[PDB]
Amino acid sequence: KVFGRCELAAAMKRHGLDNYRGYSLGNWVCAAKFESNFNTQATNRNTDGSTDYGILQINSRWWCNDGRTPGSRNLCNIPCSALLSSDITASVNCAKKIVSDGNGMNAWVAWRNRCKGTDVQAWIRGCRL
Ligand SMILES: [Cl-]
Ligand SMILES: [Cl-]
Ligand SMILES: [Cl-]
Ligand SMILES: [Cl-]
Ligand SMILES: [Cl-]
Ligand SMILES: [Cl-]
Ligand SMILES: [Cl-]
Ligand code: NA
Repeated sequence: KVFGRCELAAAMKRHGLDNYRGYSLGNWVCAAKFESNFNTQATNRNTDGSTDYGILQINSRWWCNDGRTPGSRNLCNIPCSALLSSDITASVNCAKKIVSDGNGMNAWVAWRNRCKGTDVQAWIRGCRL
């Protein structure tokens, strides 16, 4: 599924991400924009052989099982395929674990490089929320 901007803002808010760990909804929308372009089926293979999955490009090294990332963990206790669903519940629940891990949203390199410190409220401007 390719979400619209305001459509994803609303889904993220419905699933409790707005101000989760102190990060406003615009931070989450921005991260999703640059990680996936709002596409649930986004995948990206890393040089280390791990894969990133879904709207927030969650990595198989720690967070999900894909059976092809040697030495990895599955801390969200999900198949990485669950992160590609039209239903963002698994992505959101797993994102709450990641952002709790100690480094906040710096876990998402694209958030650090493209969202952090910017006017992220622009990402939810105009949306009925
Ligand atoms: Cl957009
Ligand atoms: Cl915001
Ligand atoms: Cl594996
Ligand atoms: Cl594990
Ligand atoms: Cl699995
Ligand atoms: Cl959803
Ligand atoms: Cl933080
Ligand atoms: Na894994």
